[PDB]
Amino acid sequence: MIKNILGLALGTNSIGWALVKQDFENKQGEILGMGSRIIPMSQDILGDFGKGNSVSQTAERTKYRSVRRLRERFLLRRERLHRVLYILNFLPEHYASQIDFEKRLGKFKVETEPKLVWKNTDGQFSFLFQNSFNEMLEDFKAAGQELKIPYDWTIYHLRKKAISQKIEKEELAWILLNFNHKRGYYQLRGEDFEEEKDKTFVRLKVDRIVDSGENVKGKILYDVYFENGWKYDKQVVKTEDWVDRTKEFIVSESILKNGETKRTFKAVDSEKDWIAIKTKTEQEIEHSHKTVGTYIYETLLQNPKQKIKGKLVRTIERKFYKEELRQILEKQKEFHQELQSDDLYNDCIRELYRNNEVHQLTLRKKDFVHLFMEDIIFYQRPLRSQKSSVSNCTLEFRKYKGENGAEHTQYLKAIPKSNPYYQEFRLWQWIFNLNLYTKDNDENVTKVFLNTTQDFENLFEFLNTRKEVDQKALLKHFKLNEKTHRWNFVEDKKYPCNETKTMISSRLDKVENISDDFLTRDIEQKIWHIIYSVNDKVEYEKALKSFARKHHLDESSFFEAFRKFPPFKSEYGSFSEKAIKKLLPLMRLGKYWNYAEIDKYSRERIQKIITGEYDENIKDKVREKSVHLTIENDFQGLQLWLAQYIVYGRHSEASMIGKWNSANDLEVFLKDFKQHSLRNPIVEQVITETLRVVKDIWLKYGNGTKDFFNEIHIELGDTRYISKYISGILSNIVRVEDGSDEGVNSKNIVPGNGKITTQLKQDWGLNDVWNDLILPRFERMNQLTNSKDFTAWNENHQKFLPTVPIEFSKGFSKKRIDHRHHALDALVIACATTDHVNLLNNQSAKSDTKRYDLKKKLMKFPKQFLKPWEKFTVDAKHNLESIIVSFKQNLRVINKATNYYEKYVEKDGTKNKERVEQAGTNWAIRKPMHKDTVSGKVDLPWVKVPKGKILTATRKSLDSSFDLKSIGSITDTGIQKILKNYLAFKDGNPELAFSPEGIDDLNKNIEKYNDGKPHQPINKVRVFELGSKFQVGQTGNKKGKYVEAAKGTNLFFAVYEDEKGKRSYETIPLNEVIERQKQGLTSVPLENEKGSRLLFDLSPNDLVYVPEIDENIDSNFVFSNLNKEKISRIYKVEKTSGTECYFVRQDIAYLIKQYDAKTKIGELESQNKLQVTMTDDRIRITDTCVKINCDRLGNINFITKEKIKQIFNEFR
Amino acid sequence: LDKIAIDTNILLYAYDNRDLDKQDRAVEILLKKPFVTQLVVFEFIKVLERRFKMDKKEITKLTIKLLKEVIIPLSLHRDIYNYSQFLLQRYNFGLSDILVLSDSILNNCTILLSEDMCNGMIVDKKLKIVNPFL
Ligand SMILES: [Mg+2]
Repeated sequence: MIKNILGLALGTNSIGWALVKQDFENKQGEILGMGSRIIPMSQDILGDFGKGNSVSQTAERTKYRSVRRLRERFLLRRERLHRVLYILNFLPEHYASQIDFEKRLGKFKVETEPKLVWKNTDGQFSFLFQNSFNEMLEDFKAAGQELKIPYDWTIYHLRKKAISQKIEKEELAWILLNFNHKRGYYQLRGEDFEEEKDKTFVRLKVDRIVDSGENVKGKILYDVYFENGWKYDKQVVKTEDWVDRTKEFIVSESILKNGETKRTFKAVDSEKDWIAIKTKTEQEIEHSHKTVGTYIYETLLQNPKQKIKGKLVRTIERKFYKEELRQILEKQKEFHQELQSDDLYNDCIRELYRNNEVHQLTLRKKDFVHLFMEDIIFYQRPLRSQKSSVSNCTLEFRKYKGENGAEHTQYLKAIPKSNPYYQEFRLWQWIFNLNLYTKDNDENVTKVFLNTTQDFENLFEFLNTRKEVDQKALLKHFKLNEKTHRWNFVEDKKYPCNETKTMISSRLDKVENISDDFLTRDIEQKIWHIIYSVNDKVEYEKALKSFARKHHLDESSFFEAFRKFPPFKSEYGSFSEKAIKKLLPLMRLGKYWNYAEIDKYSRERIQKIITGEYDENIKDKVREKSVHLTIENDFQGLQLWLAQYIVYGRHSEASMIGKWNSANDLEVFLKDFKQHSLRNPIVEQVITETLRVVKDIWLKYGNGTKDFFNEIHIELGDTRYISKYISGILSNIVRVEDGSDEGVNSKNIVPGNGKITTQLKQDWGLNDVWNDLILPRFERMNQLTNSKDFTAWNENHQKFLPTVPIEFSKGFSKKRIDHRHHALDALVIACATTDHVNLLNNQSAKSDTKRYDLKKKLMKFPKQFLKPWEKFTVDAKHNLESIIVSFKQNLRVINKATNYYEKYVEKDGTKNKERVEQAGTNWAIRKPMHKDTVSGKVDLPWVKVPKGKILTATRKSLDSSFDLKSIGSITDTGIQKILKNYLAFKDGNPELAFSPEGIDDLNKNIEKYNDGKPHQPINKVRVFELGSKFQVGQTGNKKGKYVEAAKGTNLFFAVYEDEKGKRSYETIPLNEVIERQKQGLTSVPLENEKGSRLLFDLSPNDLVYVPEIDENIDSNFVFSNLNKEKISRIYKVEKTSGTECYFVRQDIAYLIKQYDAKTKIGELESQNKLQVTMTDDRIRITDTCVKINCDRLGNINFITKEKIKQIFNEFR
Repeated sequence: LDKIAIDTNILLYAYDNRDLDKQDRAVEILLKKPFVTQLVVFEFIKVLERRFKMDKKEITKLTIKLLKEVIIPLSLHRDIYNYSQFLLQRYNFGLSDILVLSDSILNNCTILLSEDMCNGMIVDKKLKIVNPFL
């Protein structure tokens, strides 16, 4: 009779709502309201989520956290090294003097930057290792290149020297710290592959390409021949890049069973591929048969100018560093008695593990070599347990009373899919589900060859001995043939067949020297537990050895067979082991079918169902399905559903329907919603904001009255999966409980489609309404363009319609340049009755009489569809011109954070490791504080610096992008002159001048451009800039780092006005906001130093109103009479810099034409937004604007008498 | 090297002469040109009018002379109320005392020469309360 309709259009980041109260029978209706909620994503995310490349904030947060964690681990390693070296007394006196060892153990003292190889006295820095430096001078002299070297090259020479000679304790400290500082690549899992692992990187030149006669697609392919006698396995087509060329590949040789190597080939590129560089350095170290440090040395010996880090040896295996460091420690351990002492080794162990008795006792049995290698420097933590995220069993529950005086339920974790119980359960399911078919008459030959229990028992026993059943094996088991029969499933697919038991049997037969009775169910379960539980290589070896020792078996080949056991695949079942253990006795048949192993509950239920009595848990469905279970023996060869109902008492998953009696249920569900519970964050945030807006609309227009909504319609417009979820969520409101509306989704939810939307928009005049509404931007565009092409006249409607020139029609779309199309689509979906969508989806009728009634009732004769009521167009246009858009804001600067760290707490006279919350208050900054690139402060006499600005410079690589002015923007004047000379010699052509070959030519002939004076080669130059960059920090060298404000952190823009009326504007940096909010103050200062009271602050996506020039708004208030002009004079803050604030008309979503540098024409000039009003008046908005705040539903909120009453009625 | 502020009791002991030694201490403190917050001035005026029953004109003359010569008044800060709310979370003093502390701290004062304020502990790691009569 009277219907309430809620149409929702959910975009990628926008939500359009429309609530309407209508009467269809009388063609009478009025619109209750509509609105648009915009979640602000930039165009980058919109263009990226179609494909997806780290499209999440949590992803970058995790990246930063991981980087910080690695840094902290390195610092902890250094701290432990300092403590150990101090307690052993190996460090130099001055170095040990500047490190705390009482409160902040192992950390440098405040405002200290000590160095191991440099001593400070009366402002002079002196080297510490003079004799070693002289020794390296003598080497070079033997090499005979130069006598000039930095004092800090000695580290590599001494690293080589410790291999066969004694050096000082400070030498050992320096080498150990250097090794800590550079660990190397490593893989924790291990699981050693094929015995070869060749992967050898070689560079081979093709000799000839004999034609192989492979004519494919009109082209004959050749082969590849190398000097060594190798051939590329893949074919070659183009001969231009393969004849007599040196081609390099990483090649792996695998010994096949036939007895010959199966060499693999893969293209690699020098100094461009990480694996290629790694392997090249690996081989270069390997064929030298020397330590990596020694290799670096020798390279330094050959060429002193060779850079080491990042270029010569970047990535190699950690085992090389391990080998070198062991060698040096075992060499030095002889000379230094301290490395063989025991009092110092107990003292250092106690220092490291004072509160750990166990680790102290364990490590008291090792030597210093183990501490330096395997406990401090090269220790790598194992992976954190991932079992916490495993899903819960849906059948087994536990009830317990907690400390909170209640009784709640803990779930059971899912059984691993590798569990032999689960494997057996799945195999039983497949064996019971098998039904056979023939090929001649295609009859169901099953139940003939599989009728008695003996056949099923034989099939099970046959399938135990295999790992994977298929067509051939299944057919041969019955002596059948491929040409005559099938098994109702894919003829070329294989299914799991409990491979764990077969693999265990194969290994236990390979070990031999035992009887064929060691393997049983208990042994299989214990083997599964041993392999799956111990996920660590050495501990797996120990567990296997212990298992072989306890049982009376020879540990000779069993260990070899079981050491290469493949780690089990990461997968878990739906249920747990408890459910499978309960259910399995029921399914089995024959000797495996037993009534004793069944528990009390299932046995009693079976007795009740065979007795035929009445239980409160038995329905007529049960007696319908289980009428064939007359005797207790008939429970043979059961299936999952019947056995599940027998065990637990519920038939499958019927859900709980669900009904929400008011917004209390919806807000409870929103509060209890779990984050990261969807595929991607965008969808979950869209759904959450949809729930928020529907909650707000129900609260407002229902006034706490249940069942206010009657129908809800959903339109979507990659995003397809959200439809079913949102329908399931929203079903819980207008579901009908009488039984006429049952199922997964309510019949009330009527999804829409683009077809009905566009049809109704064109037929009902809404397209014309949209076009006339969006015209004003178009004639403004015509005026600024000085052309009439943007509006084209038409005589069929006799008016001007929007149009675009073809060059600007690439991604042009009329409907997408205003935030109100969402509300318009919500309105059209709302009034779209289910008859409309049913008719447009079922146009094929097969009879005119069936649908002619709908043709008459919905369509005005097949020409145009009827309007819902007389005043549809007028009301729609008025409401669209009288709506304001509400934007979600993100202003999180700081937030409270909780830190839980492990510590040995003293309780009940004993020490126990446990979690402790960090004391005090620790805020967490919720925005990036600055940009990544760091600039240093420099001064230049030849540049005039205005006050309030500083000169800052940073390094940049040299490339062709350097022009004359760029050279003029370099800190080093001599470099400027040399570059000018070279560019002059290059005729002022930056492209050809600054090519890498040209850069090398400059470097080698640098005398020709520095007037014959020597100068070092040029690769990077420090370019300067006069600006205002703040400091990163205030302690240590953090004062020497200057950075720029990060993107999207100019959140607050303050507008003050002095006593006489003048308005002043400032921008508050994020640092000031952080400090003010930490102190408990407000974000923006209440009073600028100028002596002006603060009118208001502005944030991105804020709303302001600009009064007309003639009118004066001082205490107007009255923000309910919002007509066309007042709403059209509402602007939104977009960005801010200094005293400049940029606004955009609130209804503008996408500019008609963006700004370009060539033609220099744009809808909103170069900044794509104006500091002033867009209209002809061109008045600076900030001088007269007034801030406006709105709720989610786009309703303006202003003070009232009741609000003033309540604001301190609440404190009473 | 560090700013100094005073509490109303310092002025009261400077004026009242019932205990001469504390009066001498207060006078000595006032000799160093200490800063003062307007709330202290208003409390002093209220006490003089109420406790000591001096008439309005002489009280105003005394206040004007003191502000012109002896002590430096501190401009009232706009963030006094928010900071006073923040200070109440950790410290349990009187509300007027909290306001005095907030206005002193917001003006970069590092010492608050007071007596009835449990001298000794730092306040927000920015200001400390010192009893000069001990
Ligand atoms: Mg007081």
